[PDB]
Amino acid sequence: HAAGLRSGTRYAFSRGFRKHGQIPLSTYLRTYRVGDIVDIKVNGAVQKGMPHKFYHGKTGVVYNVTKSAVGVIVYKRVKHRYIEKRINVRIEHVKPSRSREDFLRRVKENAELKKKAKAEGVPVQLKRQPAMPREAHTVSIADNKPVTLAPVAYETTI
Amino acid sequence: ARRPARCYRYCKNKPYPKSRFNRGVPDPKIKIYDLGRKRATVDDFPLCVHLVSNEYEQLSSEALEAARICANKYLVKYAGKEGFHLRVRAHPYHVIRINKMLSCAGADRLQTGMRGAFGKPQGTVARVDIGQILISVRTRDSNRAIALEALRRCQYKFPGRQKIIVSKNWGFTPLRREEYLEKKAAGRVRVDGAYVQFLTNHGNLEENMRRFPDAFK
Amino acid sequence: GRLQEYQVIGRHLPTEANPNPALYRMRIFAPNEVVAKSRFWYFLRGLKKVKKATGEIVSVNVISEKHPLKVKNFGIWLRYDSRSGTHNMYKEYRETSRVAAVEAMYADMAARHRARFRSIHILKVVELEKTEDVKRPYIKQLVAKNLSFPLPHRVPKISTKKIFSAKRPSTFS
Amino acid sequence: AKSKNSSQHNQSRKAHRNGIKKPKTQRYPSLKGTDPKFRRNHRHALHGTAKALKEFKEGKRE
RNA sequence: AGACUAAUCGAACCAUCUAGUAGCUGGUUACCGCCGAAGUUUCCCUCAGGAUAGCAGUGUCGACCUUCAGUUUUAUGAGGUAAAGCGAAUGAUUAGGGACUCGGGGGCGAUUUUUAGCCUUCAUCCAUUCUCAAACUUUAAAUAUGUAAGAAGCCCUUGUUACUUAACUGAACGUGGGCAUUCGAAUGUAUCGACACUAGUGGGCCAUUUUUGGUAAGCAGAACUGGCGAUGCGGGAUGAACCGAACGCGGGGUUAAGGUGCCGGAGUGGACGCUCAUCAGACACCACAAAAGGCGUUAGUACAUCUUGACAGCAGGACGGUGGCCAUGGAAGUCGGAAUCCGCUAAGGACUGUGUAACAACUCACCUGCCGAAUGUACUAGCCCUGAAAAUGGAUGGCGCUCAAGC
RNA sequence: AGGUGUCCUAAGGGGGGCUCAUGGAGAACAGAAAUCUCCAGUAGAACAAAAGGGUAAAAGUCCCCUUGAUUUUGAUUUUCA
RNA sequence: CACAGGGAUAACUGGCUUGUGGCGGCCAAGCGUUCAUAGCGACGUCGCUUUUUGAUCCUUCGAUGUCGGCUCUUCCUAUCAUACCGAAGCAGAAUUCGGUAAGCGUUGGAUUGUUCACCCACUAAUAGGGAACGUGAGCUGGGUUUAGACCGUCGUGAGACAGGUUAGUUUUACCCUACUGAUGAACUCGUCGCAAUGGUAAUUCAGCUUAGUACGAGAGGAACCGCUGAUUCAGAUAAUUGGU
Ligand SMILES: [Mg+2]
Ligand SMILES: [Mg+2]
Ligand SMILES: [Mg+2]
Ligand SMILES: [Mg+2]
Ligand SMILES: [Mg+2]
Ligand SMILES: [Mg+2]
Ligand SMILES: [Mg+2]
Ligand SMILES: [Mg+2]
Ligand SMILES: [Mg+2]
Ligand SMILES: [Mg+2]
Ligand SMILES: [Mg+2]
Ligand SMILES: [Mg+2]
Ligand SMILES: [Mg+2]
Ligand SMILES: [Mg+2]
Ligand SMILES: [Mg+2]
Ligand SMILES: [Mg+2]
Ligand SMILES: [Mg+2]
Ligand SMILES: [Mg+2]
Ligand SMILES: [Mg+2]
Ligand SMILES: [Mg+2]
Ligand SMILES: [Mg+2]
Ligand SMILES: [Mg+2]
Ligand SMILES: [Mg+2]
Ligand SMILES: [Mg+2]
Ligand SMILES: [Mg+2]
Ligand SMILES: [Mg+2]
Ligand SMILES: [Mg+2]
Ligand SMILES: [Mg+2]
Ligand SMILES: [Mg+2]
Ligand SMILES: [Mg+2]
Ligand SMILES: [Mg+2]
Ligand SMILES: [Mg+2]
Ligand SMILES: [Mg+2]
Ligand SMILES: [Mg+2]
Ligand SMILES: [Mg+2]
Ligand SMILES: [Mg+2]
Ligand SMILES: [Mg+2]
Ligand SMILES: [Mg+2]
Ligand SMILES: [Mg+2]
Ligand SMILES: [Mg+2]
Ligand SMILES: [Mg+2]
Ligand SMILES: [Mg+2]
Ligand SMILES: [Mg+2]
Ligand SMILES: [Mg+2]
Ligand SMILES: [Mg+2]
Ligand SMILES: [Mg+2]
Ligand SMILES: [Mg+2]
Ligand SMILES: [Mg+2]
Ligand SMILES: [Mg+2]
Ligand SMILES: [Mg+2]
Ligand SMILES: [Mg+2]
Ligand SMILES: [Mg+2]
Ligand SMILES: [Mg+2]
Ligand SMILES: [Mg+2]
Ligand SMILES: [Mg+2]
Ligand SMILES: [Mg+2]
Ligand SMILES: [Mg+2]
Ligand SMILES: [Mg+2]
Ligand SMILES: [Mg+2]
Ligand SMILES: [Mg+2]
Ligand SMILES: [Mg+2]
Ligand SMILES: [Mg+2]
Ligand SMILES: [Mg+2]
Ligand SMILES: [Mg+2]
Ligand SMILES: [Mg+2]
Ligand SMILES: [Mg+2]
Ligand SMILES: [Mg+2]
Ligand SMILES: [Mg+2]
Ligand SMILES: [Mg+2]
Ligand SMILES: [Mg+2]
Ligand SMILES: [Mg+2]
Ligand SMILES: [Mg+2]
Ligand SMILES: [Mg+2]
Ligand SMILES: [Mg+2]
Ligand SMILES: [Mg+2]
Ligand SMILES: [Mg+2]
Ligand SMILES: [Mg+2]
Ligand SMILES: [Mg+2]
Ligand SMILES: [Mg+2]
Ligand SMILES: [Mg+2]
Ligand SMILES: [Mg+2]
Ligand SMILES: [Mg+2]
Ligand SMILES: [Mg+2]
Ligand SMILES: [Mg+2]
Ligand SMILES: [Mg+2]
Ligand SMILES: [Mg+2]
Ligand SMILES: [Mg+2]
Ligand SMILES: [Mg+2]
Ligand SMILES: [Mg+2]
Ligand SMILES: [Mg+2]
Ligand SMILES: [Mg+2]
Repeated sequence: HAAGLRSGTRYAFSRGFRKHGQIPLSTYLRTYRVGDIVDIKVNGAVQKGMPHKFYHGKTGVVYNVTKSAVGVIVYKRVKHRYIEKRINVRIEHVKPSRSREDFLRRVKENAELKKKAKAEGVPVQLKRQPAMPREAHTVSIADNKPVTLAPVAYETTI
Repeated sequence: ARRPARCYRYCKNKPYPKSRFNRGVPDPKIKIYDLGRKRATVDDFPLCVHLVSNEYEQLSSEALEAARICANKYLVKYAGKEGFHLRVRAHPYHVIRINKMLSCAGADRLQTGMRGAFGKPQGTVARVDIGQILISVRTRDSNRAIALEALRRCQYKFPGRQKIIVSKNWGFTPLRREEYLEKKAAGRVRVDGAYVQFLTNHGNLEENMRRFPDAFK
Repeated sequence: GRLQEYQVIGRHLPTEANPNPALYRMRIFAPNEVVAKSRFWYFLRGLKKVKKATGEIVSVNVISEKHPLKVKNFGIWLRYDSRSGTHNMYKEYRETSRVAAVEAMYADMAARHRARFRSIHILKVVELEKTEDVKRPYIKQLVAKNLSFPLPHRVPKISTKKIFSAKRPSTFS
Repeated sequence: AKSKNSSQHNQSRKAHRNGIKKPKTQRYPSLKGTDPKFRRNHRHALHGTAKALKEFKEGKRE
């Protein structure tokens, strides 16, 4: 029984099938600012600035920006309490996250949709609601006559 | 040695095949799998019968050969050496261990008890499921009674419960008897050594025509 | 139990690619309409790729006997599970309605073959129109010409609270 | 003699006994770990902007 | 002889140091009220013991802050287990066919043979075929898991700097202004945040699903959750852990698990069937029984025969060519060897036996007369029976029970 | 089922040209196997060592120059109180 | 050799398990001159038992006296003999396989501490086991297992050896229950009787006769009744003989 830094990462850090080789070059052209939401995904090819296996899949908030790395803040759950962790990750491993895009899309839409009604003068009912039970309707059997079914007798295949 | 078969009846461990990690396993007991006229054409033998399992258990290598010999003798005597083809479709790849309590930990005491109790290889066994096929026989249509009796006689060497089913296919092919007969008349079936190959109309047109001359008229 | 026949009609939820899906109808024997719907989804899950989460129920009705005061013979086709394997049978019954035959069949299979309600499928129930299509011999004797029979050795009924009778009873009722 | 080696049977119930406490987020995070070069300049920037806004009463009126 | 030295000797007896030390046994004194545990993490010549974190009590302060959550919904990330795959890589594995001769082996036409002659047995290659993988994989679930759902928000205008840019171009932090008529998913909030001091515990055990070593164990070792320990009450006759359900002192009403022939509070209650045991059977955990058999009985599957009349019994007949070809002291159906046609018919065989030196006689086969509606073979699964042998007398809890008081 | 108490002035750092294992067809002595030439070749080679991951105008291979294996102290991750 | 403790931990019974040990089935290639199943049974496979030995460590370390024999009672059947029967490759005689059956029996000695074993002789027969591996306030103390002493191998030495050898203290019942016998209050004192329930007993062999008969080519060679005695056991008795 041993506990190394990369123990148990046989499949986690490996590249996929038919995906070895050159790193797509658009990765290094992205930009980050403090307060952004990023998520960690370790790339096997790059061996520098690689975070521990615990953070492979977690999401955090950028708090520092440097020449080729960003600082992320993530919350770790030790038994009975949470702890704040600060890690340094090379940009080949981080990626912008679409977790908050639905919220940012909705706030812009709400502001403009509320503006037009206030000029017009009608309530909007803007906030969302869960799915409701269906309503009454009618179904016609014209040229859609139902077909009768029945269970089938036992039969041997092989 | 050779503990009674009652002690290794239930699948209780993950599969343990022979590899570069375990070494020194004894050579299995069964070698031959096909018997009889094992090179007849498909058209000669249109009747097939099966011996289907009905339990999730383990079948020893020793028992597999005992049933093979028992069924072979009856078929040869009553149907002729050239009137059937028998195939055994269960292969033993699972290795069962033994803890020699007195050989390893007797006389000279060394260490006795349950201390260091990982065992040594002792034999080879086959894993089967519900509905799995065990033994198949193909022959003529006039040998239905002989084939059924031969299979019924050889189940006394197996533990558990087994059934006998007369298949609805043609020989060992995975086609219905009616479907294969009419497809062959269309020229889409070509003869091979004891088996057949089928036309697939998804290649270059040149050699599909010579391989199946009767398909195109 | 105490059953009655329903008809229940279901449908796959309509979608933009397939508006107006097909309609399926079954006949189900069930104590009440709450379990009548449940059996419909069970039988349909074995024939088409439809679930309850992606379907809906169009209509459920009650079918009543047309002539519940006429005696007639019935025949039932069914499959069931034994302790090892599945089988098919065909039995017959004599009574006045369709509903009671299913009641009689369920009690019959539970006694002679130890088959529960969980493991019986009903394929088809048909009323035998003629008299020469009766197969089983325990119904042929009940349709003989000029049937009549006595009832020997029938115990009289005595109140269960009246102990210590004063004279010997008789069995010639 | 021999005894039990390890266990985790009652740890989950013990932790949830009085809650799993998440530290409170707050408006102004600390600047520990930020690179010093940006830290030095940020100090000079805030010194000037306070003086300019202080002069707003007898001065620029921006 | 480790013998004897005042009943004391492998180091005498008497007082004092001395209330010698003990991680180890034993005990530790009135009542009521409220809250209420741990056998687990890290280190120790540590494993019968201590320190450290956790679980626990009490004292409070900050607001009554509208903050919060062992939960669902909507949007968006991570994974390599169950299953699946091998005419897909690596590893294992069964069988024929086609193509090749110079790969090895054995022949042939004069083993002539440098004859790519004629043969062929392995090997090789190509299109197919039968089974597998805890330390193999192109694919890939269910259950669980990270983040987000705004006032500390969104938008416009333009000050500071020693950082950054060719550059007031950016970057962080800001002044001023604009946006509520609705602060932007559900449900709950019978319990919000922070601090101080300290007790006991650090031998654990049982069960459903997943699961490792072992022939197996009331055996040894783990993961998620619920229990006993620390806990009575109603059912399982009895029984720390199973089912129902958790407790201040009483009165009336209704149930749960389990029960209603008697012991025993409440049915010898109702409907349709199955079973007869000279070892019946009788309620989860649970206190045991298997392979293989039955013309005991019940229900069912398939095929074949039958009013042109079968199955059983009795009753009539049982014919030619021809003693066939052969065999021969003699064999005429019937020692033996090798063939199997025809006449007459409704039917009787160049015959299944008995039998003659050899014929004969006799039987069977086949068909006919009598009768009155069913019959034959092979399989499937219910209760019951055989398989079924241990030591004091004996236990469905007991009595006893048979269209049950059994299933 | 296996491994460690070591080894290296390059087997460390920068730059540049080239492409490997293997197979088919050819050339005096030369053959199963020596050196030379062309075509195919997704890594089936190589990278000090146990096993897993990673690498093709390179992280492999040869050539050219060098000592970031240096100086002053802080923050962060893994085992974890 | 000593002390503080431990059934958190071994050596013996009991409990769970049955690998090994023992015992019993199912299938049918073949053996048996011919013929799978009179009598056997390969290759496989399903069970039972707790008189073998292992595995485990739940109960006892402020103690449950630890080998064997002698003595005495009872229970189990997987039946060695005896009673009555069914099968055969059962002519007779002698044997072999199976059923109902535990009523009744199962011995005397040489060597060894032995359990186990091995020979001599008799017999209808000399079957296998349980009861805390029955049985020490019942005995005995040969063995093992304190202190004395000797040898061999090992150790520099003190000493070690499931290697051999010789000498070595065996305590208490009057209490409660159980068992074997003996008295006895209450309804006046006596004599003569009935019988609920509990206990229960007999066992085996030989000679004569049937008969040198049935059966068989021969060699060989039985049985039922009938008659008279004997072995093991049980309850009494003292005329005679013996002992005191
Ligand atoms: Mg690990
Ligand atoms: Mg990956
Ligand atoms: Mg490095
Ligand atoms: Mg055995
Ligand atoms: Mg296992
Ligand atoms: Mg512990
Ligand atoms: Mg708990
Ligand atoms: Mg001495
Ligand atoms: Mg003195
Ligand atoms: Mg003295
Ligand atoms: Mg002294
Ligand atoms: Mg003193
Ligand atoms: Mg003191
Ligand atoms: Mg003292
Ligand atoms: Mg209280
Ligand atoms: Mg409380
Ligand atoms: Mg210890
Ligand atoms: Mg203690
Ligand atoms: Mg508290
Ligand atoms: Mg995987
Ligand atoms: Mg894994
Ligand atoms: Mg799998
Ligand atoms: Mg797949
Ligand atoms: Mg493969
Ligand atoms: Mg392969
Ligand atoms: Mg081949
Ligand atoms: Mg896997
Ligand atoms: Mg999610
Ligand atoms: Mg500790
Ligand atoms: Mg402590
Ligand atoms: Mg313990
Ligand atoms: Mg303790
Ligand atoms: Mg218990
Ligand atoms: Mg355990
Ligand atoms: Mg234990
Ligand atoms: Mg409780
Ligand atoms: Mg109780
Ligand atoms: Mg009970
Ligand atoms: Mg009832
Ligand atoms: Mg009552
Ligand atoms: Mg009744
Ligand atoms: Mg009877
Ligand atoms: Mg039956
Ligand atoms: Mg029938
Ligand atoms: Mg007839
Ligand atoms: Mg029985
Ligand atoms: Mg009873
Ligand atoms: Mg009983
Ligand atoms: Mg009861
Ligand atoms: Mg009834
Ligand atoms: Mg009752
Ligand atoms: Mg009932
Ligand atoms: Mg190891
Ligand atoms: Mg270099
Ligand atoms: Mg380089
Ligand atoms: Mg380079
Ligand atoms: Mg690789
Ligand atoms: Mg750890
Ligand atoms: Mg103990
Ligand atoms: Mg056993
Ligand atoms: Mg033979
Ligand atoms: Mg037999
Ligand atoms: Mg055998
Ligand atoms: Mg034992
Ligand atoms: Mg013990
Ligand atoms: Mg003790
Ligand atoms: Mg005691
Ligand atoms: Mg005692
Ligand atoms: Mg003696
Ligand atoms: Mg017996
Ligand atoms: Mg006998
Ligand atoms: Mg007796
Ligand atoms: Mg003697
Ligand atoms: Mg014993
Ligand atoms: Mg004893
Ligand atoms: Mg004594
Ligand atoms: Mg003794
Ligand atoms: Mg005693
Ligand atoms: Mg002695
Ligand atoms: Mg001594
Ligand atoms: Mg002394
Ligand atoms: Mg010496
Ligand atoms: Mg000695
Ligand atoms: Mg002695
Ligand atoms: Mg002496
Ligand atoms: Mg006495
Ligand atoms: Mg004579
Ligand atoms: Mg004589
Ligand atoms: Mg005699
Ligand atoms: Mg006497
Ligand atoms: Mg005298």
